[PDB]
Amino acid sequence: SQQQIAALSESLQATQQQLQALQQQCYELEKTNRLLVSEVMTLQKMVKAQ
Amino acid sequence: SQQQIAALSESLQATQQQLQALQQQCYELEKTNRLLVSEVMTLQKMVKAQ
Amino acid sequence: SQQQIAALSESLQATQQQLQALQQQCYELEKTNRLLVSEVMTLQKMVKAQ
Repeated sequence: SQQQIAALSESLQATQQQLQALQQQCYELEKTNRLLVSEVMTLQKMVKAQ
Repeated sequence: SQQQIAALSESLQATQQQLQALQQQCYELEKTNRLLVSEVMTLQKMVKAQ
Repeated sequence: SQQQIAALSESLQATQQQLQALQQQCYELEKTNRLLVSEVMTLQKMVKAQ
């Protein structure tokens, strides 16, 4: 029926929006991981200087 | 009709559950990264202050 | 209608495929995280012994 189709269509829409937000979280994680690489390397350099 | 819609509804319920697990996984990585950033910045300060 | 049903089925399958992609991305982000955790632990020891 139309009511069943709309309910599934809305539930799928809610899921698809949650997945786009997760995709963004992943990108942000990739970013933080890179910044940490950099700060860890900085720390490594400084420990090595003494 | 209904039984196809039911099938898809049930399939979506599975995808939505996997999606919750992934959200939780990313939350745990975000937490870890907060801890690492805090640590690394403190340790940098410590080494510099020697 | 059957066309609405087929359209939802395709949409669901697309969402599921993307979710799988994200899952595998998250597996790589976890591995990187693990590396960083190890490296930071190592530095933490050293700095404490400085």
